Amino acid sequence: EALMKRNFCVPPGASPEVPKPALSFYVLGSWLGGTQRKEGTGWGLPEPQGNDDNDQKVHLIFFGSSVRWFEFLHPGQVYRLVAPGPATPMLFEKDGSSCISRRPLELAGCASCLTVQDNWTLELESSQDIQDVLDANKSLPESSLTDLLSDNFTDSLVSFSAEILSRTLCEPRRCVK
Amino acid sequence: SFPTLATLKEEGQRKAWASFDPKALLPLPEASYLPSCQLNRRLAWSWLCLLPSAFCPAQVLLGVLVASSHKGCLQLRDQSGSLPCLLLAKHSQPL
Repeated sequence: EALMKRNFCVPPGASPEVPKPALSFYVLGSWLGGTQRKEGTGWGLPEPQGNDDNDQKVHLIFFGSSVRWFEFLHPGQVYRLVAPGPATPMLFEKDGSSCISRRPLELAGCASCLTVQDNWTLELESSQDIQDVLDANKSLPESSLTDLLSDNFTDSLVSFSAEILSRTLCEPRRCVK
Repeated sequence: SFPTLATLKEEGQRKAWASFDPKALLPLPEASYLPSCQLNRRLAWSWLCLLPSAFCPAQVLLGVLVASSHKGCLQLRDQSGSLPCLLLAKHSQPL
């Protein structure tokens, strides 16, 4: 999702104060394995992923000083985060309701959220190790010409890849064409 | 030659504002058949590109990458100051 001004929601069990509008965003992604522990230079064998009926989808709210990581996130790339310190159980599954769990108005009711912590950092994995997953790094998804140009008016989600011809700004409403 | 970020920015801004001739952008006779609002809207925007290697002598950009935690804009930073920057990898592959 893009970066803009966002409003959080009421924290669970905290004071009922309106969250301030703060610049932030969030991402959606799918896991590849269970809890993993560091071992020497690398990391130990991860725990098996729970065979749960819940979809292996997570939402990560980025805010505070973590906004600086926005420019290093792109679809189809393998990302592994790290939580410094001891491997405390129940840390990569869902937000802790007791701790700071503030979500935007469009994500408060989601059943799959994981707010990042400042001490956490993110690194990019190697190509050879996870080459199997990287095989799906084809062209980014895009709707057909018929779907984009059919009349209807159902649905407002489209995607393509074009080449800019001309640019012009509009002023009296602020608009750039 | 090795320039500083502030000097490069000031030189670029001065050169950009130097050659801003409206007559060059909209020559005859297209403007001769235009209303005021359309003319003003058309002249409102422009752009320019500069290659430092074409100057006498050549120039080389050097700086330290800094990712601030306020606006999410990566910058090249030195003691003189900072500068917005855009980073891309080979063959249309994002950094």
